[PDB]
Amino acid sequence: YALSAQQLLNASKIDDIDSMMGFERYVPPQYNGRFDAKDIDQIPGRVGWLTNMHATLVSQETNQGISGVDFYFLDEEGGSFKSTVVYDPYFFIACNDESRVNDVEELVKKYLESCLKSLQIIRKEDLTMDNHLLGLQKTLIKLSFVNSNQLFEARKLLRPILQDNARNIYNKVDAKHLIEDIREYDVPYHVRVSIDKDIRVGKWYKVTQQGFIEDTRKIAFADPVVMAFDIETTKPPLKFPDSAVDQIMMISYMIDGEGFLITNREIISEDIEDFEYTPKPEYPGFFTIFNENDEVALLQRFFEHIRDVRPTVISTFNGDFFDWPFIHNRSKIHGLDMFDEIGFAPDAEGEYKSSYCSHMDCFRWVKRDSYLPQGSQGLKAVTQSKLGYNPIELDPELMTPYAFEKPQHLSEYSVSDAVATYYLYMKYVHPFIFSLCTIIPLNPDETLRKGTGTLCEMLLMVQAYQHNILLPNKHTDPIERFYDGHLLESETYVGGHVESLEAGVFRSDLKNEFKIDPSAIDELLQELPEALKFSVEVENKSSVDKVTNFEEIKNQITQKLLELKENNIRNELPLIYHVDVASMYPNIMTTNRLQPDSIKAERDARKLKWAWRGEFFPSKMDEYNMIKRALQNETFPNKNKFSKKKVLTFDELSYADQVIHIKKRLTEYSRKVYHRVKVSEIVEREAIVCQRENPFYVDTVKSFRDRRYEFKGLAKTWKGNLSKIDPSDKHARDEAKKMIVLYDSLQLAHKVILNSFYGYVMRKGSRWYSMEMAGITCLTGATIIQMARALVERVGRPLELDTDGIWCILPKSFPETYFFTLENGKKLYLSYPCSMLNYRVHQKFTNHQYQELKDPLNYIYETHSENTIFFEVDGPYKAMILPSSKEEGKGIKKRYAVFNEDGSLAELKGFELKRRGELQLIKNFQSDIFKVFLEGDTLEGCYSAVASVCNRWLDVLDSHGLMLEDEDLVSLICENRSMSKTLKEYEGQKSTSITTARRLGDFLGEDMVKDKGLQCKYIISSKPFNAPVTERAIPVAIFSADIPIKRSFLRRWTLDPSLEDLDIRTIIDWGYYRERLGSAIQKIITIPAALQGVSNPVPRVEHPDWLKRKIA
DNA sequence: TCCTCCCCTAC
DNA sequence: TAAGGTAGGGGAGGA
Ligand SMILES: Nc1ccn([C@H]2C[C@H](O)[C@@H](COP(=O)(O)OP(=O)(O)OP(=O)(O)O)O2)c(=O)n1
Ligand SMILES: [Ca+2]
Ligand SMILES: [Ca+2]
Ligand SMILES: [Ca+2]
Ligand SMILES: [Ca+2]
Ligand code: NA
Repeated sequence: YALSAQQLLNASKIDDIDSMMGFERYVPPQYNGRFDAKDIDQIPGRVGWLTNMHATLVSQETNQGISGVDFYFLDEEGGSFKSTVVYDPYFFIACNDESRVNDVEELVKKYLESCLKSLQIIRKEDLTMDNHLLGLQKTLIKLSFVNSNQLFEARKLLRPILQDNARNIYNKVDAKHLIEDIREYDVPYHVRVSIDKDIRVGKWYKVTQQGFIEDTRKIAFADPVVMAFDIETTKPPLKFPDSAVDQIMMISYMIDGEGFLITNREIISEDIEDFEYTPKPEYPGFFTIFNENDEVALLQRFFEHIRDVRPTVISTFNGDFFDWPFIHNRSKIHGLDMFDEIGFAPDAEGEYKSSYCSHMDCFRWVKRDSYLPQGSQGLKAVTQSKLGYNPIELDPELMTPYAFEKPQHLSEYSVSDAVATYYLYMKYVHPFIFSLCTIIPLNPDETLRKGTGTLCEMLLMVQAYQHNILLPNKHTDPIERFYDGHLLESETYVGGHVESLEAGVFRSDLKNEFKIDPSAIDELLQELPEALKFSVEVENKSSVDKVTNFEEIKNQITQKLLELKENNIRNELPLIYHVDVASMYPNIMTTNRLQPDSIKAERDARKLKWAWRGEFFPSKMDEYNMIKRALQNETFPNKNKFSKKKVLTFDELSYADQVIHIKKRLTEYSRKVYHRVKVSEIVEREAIVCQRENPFYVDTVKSFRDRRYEFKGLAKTWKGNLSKIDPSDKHARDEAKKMIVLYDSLQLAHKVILNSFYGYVMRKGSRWYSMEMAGITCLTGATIIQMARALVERVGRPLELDTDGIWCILPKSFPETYFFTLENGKKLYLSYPCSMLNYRVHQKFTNHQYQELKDPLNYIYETHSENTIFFEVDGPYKAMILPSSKEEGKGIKKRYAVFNEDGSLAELKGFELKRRGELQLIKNFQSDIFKVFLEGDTLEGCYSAVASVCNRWLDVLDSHGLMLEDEDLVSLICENRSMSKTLKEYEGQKSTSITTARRLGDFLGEDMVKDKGLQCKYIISSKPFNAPVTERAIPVAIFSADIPIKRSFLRRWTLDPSLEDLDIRTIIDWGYYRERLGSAIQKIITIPAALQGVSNPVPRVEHPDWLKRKIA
């Protein structure tokens, strides 16, 4: 009430912004006809490309706003407009008693009186309901409203009634007790409109008086006006900038391929000149300069320029977190209004959004969709990886000084950030997101930023809606859970399977010893015919009938196999192969028809197992019960500072908070008495997957899988292509290489979303929660990969295994690739080691119970066999190096290096080199070391070459760093560690990051550690002696402080007052670093060297005793 | 020697 | 207030 006044004032303000920027609210010509989408052209109205959409309140051309959505269009004529749909918000009440429905209808029609606009009886399929497969629907009351405000009040009015639900004791029930639950009450409005109306951003539409008519003719988006900007500010030495005090010394940016720079000459010592920055032909960048007087000349110039070009997309890089908020503040102090200026402002999440223009923050794409590791999510590494060139770097601390000192080069660097950001946006973020919008009921701002789980839920809501299925409410996690009287600390299911089986060096040129099992060779022979058939019909989708050389090929293989049976002990060059199941979990789901609503609790079939794993306290109910009364006797603080009541009973805390104390009180009691905090126990469990249920969920997974397989296909064609034709150099292909990066990126950017269909069943607030399904997917996978390993174990050596992949060696004698010939001359490709696995998967893991609706009207189901699980193969490779543990008998999982034959790095997994932070010495040393495994011409020769490098590095550290320039040394010895939260939120915890952060607070001021995500860069020191490692962490920033400053703290931290030497060398605990460098040499070189019968190739690093002992 | 925390990778 | 999952390496503390 009365707050519609607000939004209509605001909605109105937006309407003026939209008009300023070129979106006049357009209304289609009146027409009362019966148009056929066939004849769209005949119909009066405007054709536009939908580029955006937002919820707004609208004035009646009582007196309260009407809710609707503004849809932002670009038209075929290079213009823009916005059209508005209105649509009453709604949600449902569901009831226990089907019979008394009109009863409740009358109650609420009056009880809600004040806010209700309409009311109605509708029917939706509820999968929670018995025999809905026979056609039975749940009956609901559709509650509609004039605006979302009114809808919220209705919820407020039913809150009471709902909780209450959940006289003459010697005893026609009241209409209140029948209201069991409301439904679809938390669907965001604009989503509600996009789904029901079936409108998507990114699609073409003719706006007519009937509604939006999709023009399926138009292929290709329209070309919005894209601007990308990056700002540079003044920093203090060693500190973060402050919008409070510091100035925007420049603002570089691009607009449809044309650079601009805006300098603030109150900082820039000279009028900068127009210049060309063009990292590559594909990326031309000529800039124009707007040297401006002070801060505000630049600001206003910026805004004027936005207004001028009217951009629908403004892109940045972490602009939400830094760039925008800066600008905003510098705008206020200069007394400008940014909202009035260009119509941008922060939303409820502190993120900066406009109405007419999307703010595409590329960092969001990198974080979520790039599949890059966090250590490579900076604009430089992103640029290197995704753009293929080396961006300009500049030490942050020099950016201010160079403003005066070397201005033009500072300006050169700034345009680089923009060129990167702009072409990263246009080449990756733009197509991906906007295409994503064509299937997801979100606008670009949201399609870029929502969790992938949320992207999945949206898709599933469409699918459920269009099938007339009623949405389950969001799941809420339970307060506490028990197992055998024990309070469960945590519980889950056993995930994927991971094995480290062999360490060492493996090269296509160094023979390896094989111990083949003739038995296994037998089986492959007996299977061969049916397997070869499988490859043709299934893997390639043909018939053996059209096959020319099915028989030649069968013996080529057979000969080699037989040879291996007799000659089963051999010694030859290895084929270094990798096999990996394509979209494993999604295909396990779609194969077994796994979906949350198919898991029935005995009522009311495919039995599949999973493995539950609980982590519980050793204590029991009595001890649990005992602990509570003790806790009932205490006081706690009132969380809600909106009350003057400061002290709270235990029973007054939420059940939620209660359980926290109980846990932390019971954890200690457990410790003293039992005397462990957790017990873990694994229980095999079984579940029933009904095979006839509405497959709307699993169908959605299938649709999105197929969407990714295509990208995965042609990205294999261009990999396919490259290898032959364009590998002849000279060439500007190069282009083939550029296709692959772009497709593998698209297929990869789908990968996390796809696999989130699996994770979604486990997410908080999931509408489709099922732990059973998630467990079943994982146990099936574990079973499949262990079957594969067991086979390879017998015809080669598996080196490492993770969830759905095996790295292995096979003997060169093992049959590999062949081609089937057709009557048509076309050739079908076969990789026997792959297809040999796949035939076996399908023999054992096929779903023979898969059912489907052939006849919906007659409810007739047909049964058939489903299986879409396939290993695919890559390689063979030139080399794979695998680390080994320091602890005996244990290995290292999820770490290795693989090299192509052309000598390039195929894959680096897991190592510190790739990780964010870590000790830089180790990163560099690892960078150095791996390629050296490609040398020597014997095994021990290989370790020889690799040791030499080890020794140069040991030297540097034994040498106490005397060999190293000061600027180089300070780089190598740094360790960078990200604090995930803020220092304060760690209280009672000891870490090198904490200490460093602490000290970085005093040296520079608590303004340094205010925010989250602080990068603590530190060294270890010898002094104070004896002090635990977490105590000797020193902020590298000190050695850049002016001397008097460095003294006090060095003195303060070293805990020795006398000291007056300030060389970083005097400080460093070299014994620390020699040792961390030694552990790496051990795991990566010497200990793997051992396991292959090679004496310690780096004797300056001594074996572990246990490994010495094993020597004898 | 083991567990536990945290960050960040691998699936 | 919005929010996919589990398995693992390894540094560092302490039971
Ligand atoms: N971000 C990820 C990566 C993987 N997985 C789970 C589900 C995957 O199916 C399984 C296998 O990992 P892959 O990396 O092998 O994933 P796919 O098999 O799904 O991908 P590809 O088609 O590249 O083989 O692990 C996951 O849940 N989330
Ligand atoms: Ca920036
Ligand atoms: Ca896979
Ligand atoms: Ca894999
Ligand atoms: Ca671990
Ligand atoms: Na390692």
